[PDB]
Amino acid sequence: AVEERVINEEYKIWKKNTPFLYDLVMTHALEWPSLTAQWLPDVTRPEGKDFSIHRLVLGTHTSDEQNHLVIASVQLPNDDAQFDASHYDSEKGEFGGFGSVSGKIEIEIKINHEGEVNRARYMPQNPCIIATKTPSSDVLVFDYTKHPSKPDPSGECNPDLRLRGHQKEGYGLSWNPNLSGHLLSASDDHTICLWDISAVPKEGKVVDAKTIFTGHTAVVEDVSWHLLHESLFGSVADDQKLMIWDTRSNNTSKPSHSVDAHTAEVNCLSFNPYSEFILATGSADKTVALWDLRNLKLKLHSFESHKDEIFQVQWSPHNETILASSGTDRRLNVWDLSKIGEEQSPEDAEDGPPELLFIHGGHTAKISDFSWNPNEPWVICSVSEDNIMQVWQMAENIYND
Amino acid sequence: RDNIQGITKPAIRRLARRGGVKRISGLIYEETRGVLKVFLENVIRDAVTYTEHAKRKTVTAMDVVYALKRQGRTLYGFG
Amino acid sequence: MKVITCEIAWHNKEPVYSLDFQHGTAGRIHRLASAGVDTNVRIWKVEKGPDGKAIVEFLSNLARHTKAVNVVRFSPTGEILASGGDDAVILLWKVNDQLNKENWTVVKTLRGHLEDVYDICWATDGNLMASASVDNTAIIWDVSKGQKISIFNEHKSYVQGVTWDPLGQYVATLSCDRVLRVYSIQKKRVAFNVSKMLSARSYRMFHDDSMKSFFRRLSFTPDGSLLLTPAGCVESGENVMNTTYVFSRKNLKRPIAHLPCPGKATLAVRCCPVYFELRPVVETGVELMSLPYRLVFAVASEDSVLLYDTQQSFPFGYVSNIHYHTLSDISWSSDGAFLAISSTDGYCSFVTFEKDELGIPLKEKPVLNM
Amino acid sequence: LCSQLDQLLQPERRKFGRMKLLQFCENHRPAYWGTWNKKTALIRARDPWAQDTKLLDYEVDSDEEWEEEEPGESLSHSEGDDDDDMGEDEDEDDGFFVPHGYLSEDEGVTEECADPENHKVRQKLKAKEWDEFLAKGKRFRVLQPVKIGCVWAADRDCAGDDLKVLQQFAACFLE
Amino acid sequence: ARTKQTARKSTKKPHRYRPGTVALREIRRYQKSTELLIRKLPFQRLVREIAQDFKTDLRFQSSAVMALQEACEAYLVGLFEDTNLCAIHAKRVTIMPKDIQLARRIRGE
Repeated sequence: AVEERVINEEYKIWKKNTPFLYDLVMTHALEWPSLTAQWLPDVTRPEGKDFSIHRLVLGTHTSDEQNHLVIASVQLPNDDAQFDASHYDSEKGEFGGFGSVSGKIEIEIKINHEGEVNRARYMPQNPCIIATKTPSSDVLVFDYTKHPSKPDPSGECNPDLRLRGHQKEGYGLSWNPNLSGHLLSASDDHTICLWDISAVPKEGKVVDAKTIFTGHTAVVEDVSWHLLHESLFGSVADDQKLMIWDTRSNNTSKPSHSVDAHTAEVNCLSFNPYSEFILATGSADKTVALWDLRNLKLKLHSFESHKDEIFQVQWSPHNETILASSGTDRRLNVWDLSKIGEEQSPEDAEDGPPELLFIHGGHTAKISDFSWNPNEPWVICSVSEDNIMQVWQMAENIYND
Repeated sequence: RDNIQGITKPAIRRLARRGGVKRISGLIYEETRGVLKVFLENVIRDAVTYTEHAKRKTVTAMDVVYALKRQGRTLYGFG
Repeated sequence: MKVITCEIAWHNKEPVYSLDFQHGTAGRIHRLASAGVDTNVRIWKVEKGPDGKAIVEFLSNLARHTKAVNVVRFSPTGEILASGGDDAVILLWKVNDQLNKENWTVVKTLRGHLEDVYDICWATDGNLMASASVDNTAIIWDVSKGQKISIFNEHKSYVQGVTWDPLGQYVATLSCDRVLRVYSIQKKRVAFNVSKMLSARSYRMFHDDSMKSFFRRLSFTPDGSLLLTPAGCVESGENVMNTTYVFSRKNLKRPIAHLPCPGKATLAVRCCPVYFELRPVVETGVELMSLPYRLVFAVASEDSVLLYDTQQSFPFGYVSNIHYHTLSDISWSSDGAFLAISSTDGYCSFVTFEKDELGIPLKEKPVLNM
Repeated sequence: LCSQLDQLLQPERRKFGRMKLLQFCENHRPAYWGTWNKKTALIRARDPWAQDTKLLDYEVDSDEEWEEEEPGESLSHSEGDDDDDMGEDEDEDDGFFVPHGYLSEDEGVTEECADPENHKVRQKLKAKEWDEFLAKGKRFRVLQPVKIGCVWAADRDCAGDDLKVLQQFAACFLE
Repeated sequence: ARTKQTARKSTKKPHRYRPGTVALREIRRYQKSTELLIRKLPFQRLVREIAQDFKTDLRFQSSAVMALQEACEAYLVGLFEDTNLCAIHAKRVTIMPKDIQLARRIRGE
């Protein structure tokens, strides 16, 4: 009641104040909440059109309905259309115009999924192949090219591949950008499962546990390959531990390096798409610590702007030194490395450290997931738990000055 | 003499979609058909005026073009 | 020779149909008028830029037209302009001494075609008027008094082109029915009438109503000894092909020759009003006519414009693929340096001519025998 | 790279700015797109929710924008785009076709044209229509301007490509 | 690990442009869309019937008929964004027949 009312009023204020602070806002309400959400490297730019098209992989959270893996194609106006003088309003004194022609969000293909999709990721080299996490022990792989566009009338899903090695659900999945078929999985079973699907036969369906790691003594929260290293990856778990493993190491239980993360459990990790020595990890202690891969003993920088646990942290394919994180605060905070150690007035410091550059609090519910558009810069989609999906982009002057 | 409703609901909604709307009136459909009919009639009668003044029986699309310009619009690719 | 597509707002995207230069002033500066379905007549100022580019600027607008206009031509004097719209009326304007730098006022109120008008023609002096319309009727007007004097009703189909003999002895008219008629001045009757020709199979030389063209414009040579007819048909074999026919005063029944134009169809014919010396060439039958002084003219096809001189049969100047829609009108500058191209897309285009690029204009203009 | 990693590891539009857009699924209010130029130091990314004094009212405008309360048929999605209907017709009385139209035109209107010539013309027109239908799949094709300079028979060092192109445009005289 | 929560079910009128500074180059509007999006046959029968209504002993061409078509929907879209701008100025999003009539009078039909 009171919380709902205050969130509604905060959202109304954000709605009223967004014209001055955002350049691109594209909000939609989902049929069902999605725990997963991501772009596609492919972009569609039809000739003779004033818009661009982008694609999105999301799931559904249905309590008693068949969860469907969803691809969503989204219409985006063109950069050429970004500069046009159509009309002028004498009232607002601007080249405004409400109009009716706008980009739109369209669901393309729905694939039946066994339970909620805990995490969905695809081939960095082949958008055809996507990996999804299930509430069951199973790990399922779907291909839109190898499945009817409309979800099958049969309630049962039709996975092209099922992977073995885990004993229950999890929330960590990743792919190897440099090595084909290399999957890293995390589960409550305290086991980290590495799987290779490049050698799976054409008619094969069950994939064995190629490698199982058991160094962590707590729930392995997330696992991810290195953006540049072909054999290195890191893991984060509830044991406030930042663990580094080498696939070339002969021991799957002895980690390559063992460094604690924080005083609280950590959720995820992320590396620079350009750099290879700096990684970002978010923790439950409202802190996000930077770690130089030259020395993991000392944190490069522990940013502090949230009031609660931080869930997902992601770097920028456009900008090397740009990072944002979202958690249960429903706030997405954009963080720059060029403002580190910069003096600021207290009037700009009541909110927090100058490390922050932007805050997105347009979420009615907790921000479920986000992804940064590799083609369009500063372009981000985020999803709240209330099946709310917006595509947004801030004011250009906040980063370009 | 009973083809006034020959204009289909799918066709009218599709015209609505091309122009860019999201909400449509329910009774507007007959008004759309009537505006269609009046403009059709003006066009075709004027084309008949040409073709008769063309001293011709079977009308051509050129007559269509001249009617189009006489009422005051442009035709693309056919001149 | 450089070609400039005019991207500027001519008639706020409504197609252009007619255009004319100022013959009265021989100065480098020129005053240009245009015809569109916006029922708006827009005067534009054009001249070569510092880079030689034909840059244009608005001058004044006319909005009295209740209907679209089709043909716009100044007097040979250029001081008075003839304006013709769909509203079946023709008004004459003269400049009078926020977006109009000058005011142009109706001077005469001429009617007589009670339909949409296609073509207008001025006399060799600007005091007699010729006009063509839907109405299948050829009219004659006196500019001095501004009343109708003659009506020619012999046409069966639409008439898209009329021209006045610069000598002042002929009036040439075409029907859309592939029929060509020449009219005397004193006799006021069909001096010549040609529709079909034997080769010796006989077939009609001009294109039928089946053409997707709106205008069939043509002009007398300023010398007046050569007659030019677009929208011709040549049936070399089982097929027919687009061409234009060239006629001399010796015989208006049999044209001297023709210019086949592969692909698109001719629709307008205009001759530059300036003369030039005979270009040095081998003494052959290449020249269309042997004359002491040469002249150059422009021809408007469906899409292309082609440039021919007195000495050469093939076109020396060729331009194509510039306007997306079909062509509408072509105009010659008084000096001949500006060749204004108008099409039906909604824009115009210019081809700038450098001085002497087309020869030396005659020091003294040869007189024409009246 | 990998080896070193392992080693170390071990008014004017330009005066207004960019066009701005916002759409909300929940609003009965239509989606908005306009350029914003208002400059207030109170609305910052550091404090998005700060008051904007003398800038705008913190009052709801979507309800007053569109109090729909009408049968809008929910045209937005999920209905109508997929619906379609087929039918069968009669075209034997008044043929609305190229061959039948040509036949009606030739029967009603007779000119001084040979029957083989009429057949050839009809075949050519049908071929042109078929070629147009085939080229309909080209759709939009960006077209580049072409211009041929003043090349004359006097010059011989000009491009032979343009020479043969204009030769293709020969003037055919008749005896 | 992370506390999760149950998801909830989710349920002036003539805009003439000044003679200068107008270099708009819409190329799509030049070419025919080749996208009829109308059932050809109800259109054809309707045209045939009204033509019979006006006069008899007459024939058409498929080209002329299709031309009639694009003329139709071209006028439709013209009036249609006219109605859109009216309704936006009419402070409303649901389109009313009065909006069509008002746009129609804006042109002057």
